[PDB]
Amino acid sequence: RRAVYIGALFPMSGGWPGGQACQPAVEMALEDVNSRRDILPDYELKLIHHDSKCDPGQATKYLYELLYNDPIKIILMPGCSSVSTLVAEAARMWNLIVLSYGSSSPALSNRQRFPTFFRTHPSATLHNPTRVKLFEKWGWKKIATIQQTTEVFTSTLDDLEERVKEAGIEITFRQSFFSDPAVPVKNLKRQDARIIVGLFYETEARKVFCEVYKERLFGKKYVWFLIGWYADNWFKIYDPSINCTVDEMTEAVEGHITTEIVMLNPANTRSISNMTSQEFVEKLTKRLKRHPEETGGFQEAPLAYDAIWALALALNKTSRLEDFNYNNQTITDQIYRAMNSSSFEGVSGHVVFDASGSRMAWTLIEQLQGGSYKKIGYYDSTKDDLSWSKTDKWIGGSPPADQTLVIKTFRFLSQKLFISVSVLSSLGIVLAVVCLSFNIYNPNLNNLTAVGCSLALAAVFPLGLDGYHIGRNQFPFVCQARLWLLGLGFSLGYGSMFTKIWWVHTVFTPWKLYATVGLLVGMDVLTLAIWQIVDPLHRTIETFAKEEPKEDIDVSILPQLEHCSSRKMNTWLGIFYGYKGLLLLLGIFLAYETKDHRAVGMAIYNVAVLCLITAPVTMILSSQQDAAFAFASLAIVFSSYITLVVLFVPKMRRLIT
Amino acid sequence: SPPLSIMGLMPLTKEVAKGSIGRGVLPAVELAIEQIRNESLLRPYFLDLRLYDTECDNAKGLKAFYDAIKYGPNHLMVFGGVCPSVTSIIAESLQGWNLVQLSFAATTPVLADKKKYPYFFRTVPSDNAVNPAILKLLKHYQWKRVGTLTQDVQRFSEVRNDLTGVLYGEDIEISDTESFSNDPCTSVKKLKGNDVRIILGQFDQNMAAKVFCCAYEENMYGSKYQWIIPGWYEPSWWEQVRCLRKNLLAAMEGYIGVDFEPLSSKQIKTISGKTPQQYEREYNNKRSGVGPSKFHGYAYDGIWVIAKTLQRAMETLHASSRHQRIQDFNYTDHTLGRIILNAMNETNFFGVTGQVVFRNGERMGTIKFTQFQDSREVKVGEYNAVADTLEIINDTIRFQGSEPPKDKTIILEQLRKISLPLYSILSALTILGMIMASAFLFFNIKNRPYMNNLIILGGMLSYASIFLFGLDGSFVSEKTFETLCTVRTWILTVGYTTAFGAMFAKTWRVHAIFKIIKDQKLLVIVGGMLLIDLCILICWQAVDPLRRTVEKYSMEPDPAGRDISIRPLLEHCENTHMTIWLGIVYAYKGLLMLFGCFLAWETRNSKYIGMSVYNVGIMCIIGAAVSFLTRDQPNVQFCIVALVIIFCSTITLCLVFVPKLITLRT
Ligand SMILES: *[C@@H]1O[C@H](CO)[C@@H](O[C@@H]2O[C@H](CO)[C@@H](O)[C@H](O)[C@H]2NC(C)=O)[C@H](O)[C@H]1NC(C)=O
Ligand SMILES: *[C@@H]1O[C@H](CO)[C@@H](O[C@@H]2O[C@H](CO)[C@@H](O)[C@H](O)[C@H]2NC(C)=O)[C@H](O)[C@H]1NC(C)=O
Ligand SMILES: *[C@@H]1O[C@H](CO)[C@@H](O[C@@H]2O[C@H](CO)[C@@H](O)[C@H](O)[C@H]2NC(C)=O)[C@H](O)[C@H]1NC(C)=O
Ligand SMILES: *[C@@H]1O[C@H](CO)[C@@H](O[C@@H]2O[C@H](CO)[C@@H](O)[C@H](O)[C@H]2NC(C)=O)[C@H](O)[C@H]1NC(C)=O
Ligand SMILES: *[C@@H]1O[C@H](CO)[C@@H](O[C@@H]2O[C@H](CO)[C@@H](O)[C@H](O)[C@H]2NC(C)=O)[C@H](O)[C@H]1NC(C)=O
Ligand SMILES: *[C@@H]1O[C@H](CO)[C@@H](O)[C@H](O)[C@H]1NC(C)=O
Repeated sequence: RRAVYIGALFPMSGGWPGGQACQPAVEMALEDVNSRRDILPDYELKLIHHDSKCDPGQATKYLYELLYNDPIKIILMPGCSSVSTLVAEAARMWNLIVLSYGSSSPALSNRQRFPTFFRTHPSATLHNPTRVKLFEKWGWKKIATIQQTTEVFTSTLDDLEERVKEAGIEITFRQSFFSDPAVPVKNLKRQDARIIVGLFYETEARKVFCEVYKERLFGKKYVWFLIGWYADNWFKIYDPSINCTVDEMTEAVEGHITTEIVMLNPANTRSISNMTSQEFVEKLTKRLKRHPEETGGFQEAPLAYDAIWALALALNKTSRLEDFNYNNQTITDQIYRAMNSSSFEGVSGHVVFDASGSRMAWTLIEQLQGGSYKKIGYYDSTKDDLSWSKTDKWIGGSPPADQTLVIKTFRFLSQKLFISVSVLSSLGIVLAVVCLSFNIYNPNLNNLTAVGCSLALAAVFPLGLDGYHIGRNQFPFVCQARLWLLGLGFSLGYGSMFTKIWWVHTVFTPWKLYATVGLLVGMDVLTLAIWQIVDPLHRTIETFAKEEPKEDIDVSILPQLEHCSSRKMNTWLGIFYGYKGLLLLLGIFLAYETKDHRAVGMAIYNVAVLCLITAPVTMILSSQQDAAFAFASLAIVFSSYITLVVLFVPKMRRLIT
Repeated sequence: SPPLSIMGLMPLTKEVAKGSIGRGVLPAVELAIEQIRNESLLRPYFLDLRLYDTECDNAKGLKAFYDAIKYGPNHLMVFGGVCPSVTSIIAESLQGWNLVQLSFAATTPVLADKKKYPYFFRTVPSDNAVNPAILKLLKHYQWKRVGTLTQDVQRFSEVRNDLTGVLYGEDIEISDTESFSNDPCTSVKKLKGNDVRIILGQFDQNMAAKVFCCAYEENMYGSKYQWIIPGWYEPSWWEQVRCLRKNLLAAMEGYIGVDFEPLSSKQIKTISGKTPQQYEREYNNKRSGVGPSKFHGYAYDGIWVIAKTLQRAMETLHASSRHQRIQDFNYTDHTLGRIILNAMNETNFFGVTGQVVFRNGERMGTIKFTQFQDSREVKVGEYNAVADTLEIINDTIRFQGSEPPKDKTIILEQLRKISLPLYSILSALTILGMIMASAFLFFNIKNRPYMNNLIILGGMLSYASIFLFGLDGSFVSEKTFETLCTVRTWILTVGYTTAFGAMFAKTWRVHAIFKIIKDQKLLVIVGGMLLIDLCILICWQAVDPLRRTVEKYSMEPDPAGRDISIRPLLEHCENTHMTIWLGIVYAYKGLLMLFGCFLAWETRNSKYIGMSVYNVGIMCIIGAAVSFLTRDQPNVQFCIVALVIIFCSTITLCLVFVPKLITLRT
């Protein structure tokens, strides 16, 4: 026959020991293809291989060892990523073609720098549409990222940024480190982010999880996104470089979401080898003496399998191939043209690779749920199908989010204190109307004072509460109406009270005086109209309290209140209070001056001190819960009650006394 | 004689400008090797050098390396490498045979690690060797605030990362850390928004003309800013590449250049025996065709370094046995490479660049400060990190200012002064009311009964209070007089209450009659409110200390363009919690004055005393109103209160006596 030799490479250890599994796989594959005489009627396949541990110093030594020796090899098989880039960079000087099987660099899609390079493994960018859909499911916006400083991670982070920027989700905290996890996990604790995505290998995943247990940054509001092709025992192997114990790490890594992609047919079909995926997996578990949960590279071995089968059919398509030398190019271009149109059906489904790559359809997503991994669902990017199963447990059921806020409206005391206020106003109204009807049914200025105090006891009720009736947001209209009515009522009552003592002081030292005091009362409605013309009303909002008083929920409570105001109302109300205080002190001086008159003076002495003691306590107060409205209503209803029960004591008691 | 072979890996072609560099550095090393043939430092052996063209393509360089390995003899060292990728790859791969590569132009700090590169050494000073130099220059001229600007290339971001690594421990602030990629103009916008004084630029050549033209557009120059830029571009680079050179040249002066110095200024004998002047003269008369290189110094020193290194490691105890071990090296041995590493690493001697040392794969070099003086650069200062001394060339630096600018926004503060020509006429009006008071007191004793004497006492105390009101405020020659403002305010209040008690008790007794024991009761009723105001005085003493407070009014203007800002301050005697106290005091005064103010409306039919008490109660309330509506300007309030005080305090006496002596002197 003819022994055709093929160089190979298997990283037995280091950051990714897949060659431990791929080497019996390719041995099985070489024995199965050494069967049909229809594909190779003349040749025989031979295998030359070594180890490199993803170390370029050994990789350069072994490349020299295979290149500058005997016999002549044709196709090479590089293991790691940086070494794969190095060999695909330098394969051109021998006119060779290189085939990788584990690299994920999207910059490796260039044909200018890499004309003679292919890779069966799909790139890393098919975690991003699934990532943005799982972010779109819950609407989270503040995500932090941390990476080891590598090109194969920065080209992913750049693809994720330029994919998430169209979705309107910002990436706030973007950190990086090389081998020191202490200062960046200090920065993450100091920046207290909620959802954290990480991109680093395993030995530092253990170190960063020791650091995040030590900083106490795991817990309730923390979601950890990692890749998921690690083994299931990874937080269990003894590493003496760190003093952390096994179960505080196990409790720390509990409840995090892991993503991956499929590698083979989920169904059962038949290849040209007349076997299926499941029987193939059974044969791998038969011959491999270790466990698949503890070995490396167990999921990716069928891509090596159909990679050999693809090159074998390509060599049958080429069908005098025994005089190859590195100087010429005709054999290389002929084999390259025959391999370019490679398109068929293998164990992993349709096997096409002379395109832009990424021909997989479905991906996969799991969550550690109590000491073991468990499936969430499936996905396809083109059909956008997100197959679910509803098994995601959470912290009590809900997914923790970034941060919210509650606007809380400052509550009144629409309770028995308000109902007592309303019943005292109603009692004043009823008592006033009963005494006025008794006076009419047996002092016309006294009748007008009774009407004014009845209007005060009718304007006592509509001071309102914190939004409790049919129909609201007309609070300025109803408060300005109540204020105008109370103003006119107090103006009328105090004017008809004061004009009697003015005329008794005049007589001490028919409708003239009464009509002029009625126009003196109606001056105040001109003041009310001038207050109504330029700035009648406003419903303002005060934010008197501090945000987040709540104890357990991360929704900041902002208490906001409201009081009726105007554009510039403070000097206006001060001027009106000064005018009414001027009239009230004039009355209180005239009552001592011209000393009906004794009772009228004592009533003036009570009502003046009441109004003067409660003008400031409703002017300078703002806590209306038990102080402002309580003091004002107590003042006004005690005033009207006591003034009526003194001014009509001597009438009806002495009519029948 | 058996040759000891060594291999150099240099670009020798004409298809690349670094071939000129290699052709320029070849005469120095052939002169050095001919000097080694002249001295003959090695009796049994002789040295051989094999040159190899690389062009610093990775595949061609590794292929020529592989060809040399497969076909050449038992080489001993390897030499060279200029292009950074093929140096990085060879320095990573070198340990497979345990050999040593010596370069002289790798000027990237990523070869600083020895766990990555244990067999690599270089003599060129890296880019991190300017960071002690700039700290020493800043402490030489006391700069504080700086803004950085780094171009997003791996080298500039690496030196930006090392700024923080070198900066730790001193009184330094880094305010504006802008790091653009291709729009420096919005970065100068942000820098002018943070208005930082000194630029520490990090960018390439083509960005610089655009940055200075649209920094002219922002006017980021003048006698206010400095620019520290790495100046290793070619000379007059700006002659070729939206902005004219006329609108570039009047803003491209004063830009500080930070380079590495090639040679020294010592005429001392080296281990070669010559001076740098004789070496440069012999070099330039050795060669004539090539454009002059600037690396041949390092090529010449490093050849003697490795020659002294191999003779000091050649001295072994094994006379025979090592001589066979060198002559039979099948590339596998590492102990010989370990002794060669030890003997090379401890190299310390004096050459053309100076006393060369080695701190972890680095030689401590010479840093050349320079300044673009008058359309060209001039050498202005040196710095040597082995001795940490920063030399400067006096009588050469210039400044568009006169002092190297101050960096922070520096402020100054002063009290608010009052108009002295306003105060002086009030100090002249001080005496006349007091003398008229003390003269009408003698008119009252000529009448000689206590009432107008109490009026005169209140008037004298008011005329003393209005004098010592503003005399303590602006003139701060008596500094601890803000404790005594309360000690004079009690005097003023006693005079006030005395005058208003003499106004009030008389009119109250006129109302009560409208007996001499009744006048005694009136006098003790005045004494009662006198002692009430004394209790209010001790309550004011107890309620607050009324100590010296200062209101710092901050607007920071500049009257004459200097950046030394101005902020005024006002003395305030209150303690800001006596607002209830002063409110109740003003209500006390208002309640004591409204009695007479109301009663003057009644008893009009003590004939002009009510018109007096009204025409002073209006002026007193307008004084309180203008008092509370001021202290925005402490001059107009003080002069208006002096005006109303010299109005009232003599208008009481004038309207109480202007018909009195006129009818008594008919
Ligand atoms: C890892 O653990 C070892 C042993 O527990 C630590 O070394 C110290 O060992 C002595 C042995 O007598 C103990 O008394 C000390 O308490 C140990 N120190 C500590 C901090 O536990 C070693 O320090 C640990 N590693 C780290 C990083 O702390
Ligand atoms: C796989 O191999 C089997 C036999 O080596 C192929 O043929 C089977 O042939 C028998 C003959 O009577 C039939 O009864 C079976 O139904 C056949 N198996 C089938 C159709 O699966 C078989 O065709 C080969 N290929 C596949 C895809 O199974
Ligand atoms: C693989 O090699 C076979 C050689 O036997 C190629 O051709 C066969 O040709 C005979 C004669 O016409 C047919 O009866 C067979 O069916 C062919 N084999 C196959 C597998 O179809 C065959 O063309 C080669 N296949 C490729 C893809 O190159
Ligand atoms: C190998 O595959 C086919 C077959 O030779 C060719 O594909 C061409 O690819 C370019 C790149 O977009 C297209 O513009 C052409 O239309 C394709 N031609 C076809 C499909 O006939 C090409 O020779 C090779 N390269 C690629 C990238 O397919
Ligand atoms: C190069 O210089 C010396 C040469 O031995 C080494 O640093 C010395 O290391 C020894 C052993 O650790 C110490 O005893 C010496 O004190 C060190 N210094 C000196 C000046 O000898 C080391 O191989 C290299 N050191 C550096 C800084 O590059
Ligand atoms: C050095 O500087 C000082 C201070 O300006 C000056 O007095 C002196 O003349 C300078 N020396 C020379 C040589 O110019």
